[PDB]
Amino acid sequence: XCFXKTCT
Amino acid sequence: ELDQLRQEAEQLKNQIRDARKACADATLSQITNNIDPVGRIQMRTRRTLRGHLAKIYAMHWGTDSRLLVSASQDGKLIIWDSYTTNKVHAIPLRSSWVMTCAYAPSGNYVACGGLDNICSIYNLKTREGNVRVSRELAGHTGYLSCCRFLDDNQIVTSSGDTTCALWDIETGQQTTTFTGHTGDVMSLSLAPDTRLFVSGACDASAKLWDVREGMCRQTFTGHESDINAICFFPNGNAFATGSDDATCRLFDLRADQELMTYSHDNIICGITSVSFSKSGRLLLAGYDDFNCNVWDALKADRAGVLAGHDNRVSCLGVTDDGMAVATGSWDSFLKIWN
Amino acid sequence: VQLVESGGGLVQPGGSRKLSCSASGFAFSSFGMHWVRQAPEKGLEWVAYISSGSGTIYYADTVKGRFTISRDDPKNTLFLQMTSLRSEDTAMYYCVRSIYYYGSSPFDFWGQGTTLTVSSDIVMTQATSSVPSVSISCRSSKSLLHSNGNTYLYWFLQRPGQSPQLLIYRMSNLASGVPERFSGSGSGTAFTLTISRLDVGVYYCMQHLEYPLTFGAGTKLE
Amino acid sequence: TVSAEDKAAAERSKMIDKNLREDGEKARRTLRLLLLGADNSGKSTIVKQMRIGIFETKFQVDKVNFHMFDVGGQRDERRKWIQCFNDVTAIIFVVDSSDYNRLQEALNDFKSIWNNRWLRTISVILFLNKQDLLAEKVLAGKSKIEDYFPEFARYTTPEDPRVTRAKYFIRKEFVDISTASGDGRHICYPHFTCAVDTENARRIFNDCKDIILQMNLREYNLV
Amino acid sequence: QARKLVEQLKMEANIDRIKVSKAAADLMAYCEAHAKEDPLLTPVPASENPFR
Amino acid sequence: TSNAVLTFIYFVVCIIGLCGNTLVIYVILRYAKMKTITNIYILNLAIADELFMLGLPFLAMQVALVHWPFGKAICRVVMTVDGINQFTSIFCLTVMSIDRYLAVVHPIKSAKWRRPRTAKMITMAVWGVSLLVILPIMIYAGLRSNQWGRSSCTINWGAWYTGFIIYTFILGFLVPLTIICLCYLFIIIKVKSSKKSEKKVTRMVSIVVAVFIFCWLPFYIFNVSSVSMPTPALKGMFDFVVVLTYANSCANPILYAFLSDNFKKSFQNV
Repeated sequence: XCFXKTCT
Repeated sequence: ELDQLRQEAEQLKNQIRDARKACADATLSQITNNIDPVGRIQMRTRRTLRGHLAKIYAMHWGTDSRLLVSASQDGKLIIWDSYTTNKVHAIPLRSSWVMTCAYAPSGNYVACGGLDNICSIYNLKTREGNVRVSRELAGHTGYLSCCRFLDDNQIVTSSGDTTCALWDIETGQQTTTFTGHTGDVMSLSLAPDTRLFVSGACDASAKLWDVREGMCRQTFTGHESDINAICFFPNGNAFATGSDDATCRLFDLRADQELMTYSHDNIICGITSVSFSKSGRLLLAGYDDFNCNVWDALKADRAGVLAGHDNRVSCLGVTDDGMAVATGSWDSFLKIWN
Repeated sequence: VQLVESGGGLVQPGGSRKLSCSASGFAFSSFGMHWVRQAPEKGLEWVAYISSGSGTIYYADTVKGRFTISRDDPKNTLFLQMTSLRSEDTAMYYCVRSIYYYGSSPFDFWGQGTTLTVSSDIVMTQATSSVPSVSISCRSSKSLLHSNGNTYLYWFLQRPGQSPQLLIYRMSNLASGVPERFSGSGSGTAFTLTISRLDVGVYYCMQHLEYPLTFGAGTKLE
Repeated sequence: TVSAEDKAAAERSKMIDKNLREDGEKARRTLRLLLLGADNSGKSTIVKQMRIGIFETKFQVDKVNFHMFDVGGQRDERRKWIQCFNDVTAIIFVVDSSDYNRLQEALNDFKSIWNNRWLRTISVILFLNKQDLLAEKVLAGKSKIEDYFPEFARYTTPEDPRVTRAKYFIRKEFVDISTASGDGRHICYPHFTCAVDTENARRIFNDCKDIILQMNLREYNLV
Repeated sequence: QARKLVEQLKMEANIDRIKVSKAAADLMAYCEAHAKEDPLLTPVPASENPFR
Repeated sequence: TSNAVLTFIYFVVCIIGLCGNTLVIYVILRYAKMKTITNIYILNLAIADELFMLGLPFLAMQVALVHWPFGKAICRVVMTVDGINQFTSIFCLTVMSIDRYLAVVHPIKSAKWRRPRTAKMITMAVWGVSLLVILPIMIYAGLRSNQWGRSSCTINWGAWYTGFIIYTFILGFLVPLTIICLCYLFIIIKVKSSKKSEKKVTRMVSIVVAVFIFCWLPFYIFNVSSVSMPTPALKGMFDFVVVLTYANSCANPILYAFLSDNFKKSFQNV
């Protein structure tokens, strides 16, 4: 899905 | 008995008033209206001296116009250099309440005093590189307000018990005492030749005194409230006085009459200190409105204003050479203006 | 005011020794101290200087790395340690005091010395080796004048069997206890001392503009 | 550019500057108080009880150091030298309630002090002495209050009812002056004490704590 | 104390007075004579100024 | 379409934050003279907030162009500075509240501990602690491809990521919120123990805590939901969440400085 401060 | 004396006094007062009215010829403003105005004058700060932790109550310039002293309520007395802004001497004090300081014309002793009722004299030119108390003078019932030097071995002292005294350092006893004031006195001014001196008090009066004879030559009264500062004309023929009623006044000796008033309807706070310059065109006066003003000595018009402090001004001074002036306030800072 | 030095002794070359001095009668933390040595058959030469509060230490160029100077304020003592003794390091030692601020008169006092036996810069110029109203001239390689308005030169008198004193600083100011007959004058690279109503001894020129301090050659009045 | 002489002068100046900054902390710790009042009042008695030319007293409570100053003279014309005391924490004002003839002077003095121009931030602690003598004079019955203050007869109360009614009348009379134009900048503390009390220091400590708390909380703008 | 007061007033009464116009002229003349030596109202070049 | 709105939001919030923080820093540095203790903490927080907003345009471009063209050496320091600032702001807020507590609760005895030297010394401690805490964020920063065919850079490379999220959640909420709330509760108790000031102080504490919670909670909620369990709606929601993350920096200086009385008078001087 998404991680940290951005999405894949 | 008493009624006859009162009638005689009233007759004398009426005769004096009639003579004063007869001696008046014309207004000074009309005579001096011909002189061209100096114009707008602007000045800017050059140096700011710092290092105190409380308010300031005194200041006095040196004779060479390079050194000065400063006194505060933290219990310290500091000697400062002008150009380089270095410190030379710092002196602790026995009492923490101080209202005046004095610098000698020779350059060897300093004088301090305040609420303790003793005037202390300190000697700077000693061996082992230390400053020690030279002498202590006691014998006043009230607190001290002002004190100047006549020479290396004389001093004049003014206190709050409506008296003044002349002291000799070596003997230590009042050689002469001046009395005749109804209310407590505040300031004290000294003539260039050290033959006469003038004083003012809280009863809205000024008195002239002779050092040799110790008698009141003349008395003046034209104010309504306390008198806070006094200055002396360079020539030696006039006074400028400031009072709590926000108006400044000019007085003369030979004519025994007032000449001019310095006032404006847009200022209400009191006046705390006054001074002249070398030529005599300018009159510098500080107020309680956080700023100082300069007035024309002849045309009586506003010329310039000085601002930069955050509290009331307490003292100001002008050098003998006339190069620069100095001001201090309750901000714990000193500012040198050019 | 007392400066008493008592220490050291004759030791073999390659050894070491310690020198100490004590002061009494004046404040010690206020002043700055100088160590200066004189050969038996020569003039004076500055050795070392320590400031108030031990802020800065200055050693001579020709003896750097072989001497150490320090002091203790509660004990009111000034000492030095000597290393790598040699034959040429035999000279009498003096300690002097000074204070620096506006209007001060440094190099005020000189103490007694102890004899030790061992088993670019500005160059001064004197008038002559010796000269039997008297005027004495002095010259320098570079003018001793600064932009701030001060010029630096001191006049030192040496008396037989007595320590040197101070007479004139800045060739316009009389030291304490000096009779009014002495006077000095001069300008850029030309200095003059004048005495009237004649006191014999040796008079020294001194330069203080830069850190490496050079004394005068030595002129004697007979 | 700069000679060695100027370097030595600057070094001396820096070493002079260090000591003033170091020394200021030792003096910035203690607390200061002013003492004011009239004659025929127990200033000396309370001063001696707390302890066990200007005159000063120092004492220690709970590792907190207090200084007390007082000035005597000038024939009750103090308009000049009050301006010096513009930074003290508190002024202690003490009065005798036993005498019924001199109370108007006390009210006049309190009104004069409370409305000074320079003293617009300093707060006052009010002390009332001679409580037992007041009770004895009331119990005697030969002393009348309605003569001096006619309103006392018509007043209604909100060991003896008479002494308490008189005490509260006096307290209201003194306090009512302060609340006219207080503006919330400074407040008043009324207390009752006798000549043999011993717990004054705790009251002073608590009132100083409250004064400092209010000043600080106003500084941080939580109101 | 009335006798001392009236004696002092009589002593101070004996005085010599001067015309207002003459005194004003004297101050004006003195202020005009030395007007060249005042550094406050005539700005000076940076060379002479020590504080600049 | 939504990307344009997101970019507009980024630009607007960046402009507002920069303007406010610049005004505060200039006013504080010019006329205030930093006489009181509070100005030190206010200055520190304002500088941290100002430096936080520097990296906003980079992320705006990254979300707009759906690709990262700057390179590899840029976003490493980008996330480094973001990690520094994101933590120094919170730590400064916590320490300022801690200082606020002692002054009111213990008036007399706190005077010895509160001196300008200690306040000056404590400023660097938070920066150092933040750097030490975020040390591992920049040691494993790399790149990763995307579905659309572009490479974007991300953070340190099964349950290790969940442990990292738990660690950040603990260090971001467990300590700060409770230590902020307990101090204000004790302040209320003390002031009430000794009739309109209570309303004002309660309103202040309530609004502060509400703003903090509303700004910070949804980000961690969404991250936890993602880690526990592929449509454009999820991407849009995440973008709006990371936009909302930045409102605290914009809103803080107004709420702590402008509403304060002993800040307007000097502001009236210039």
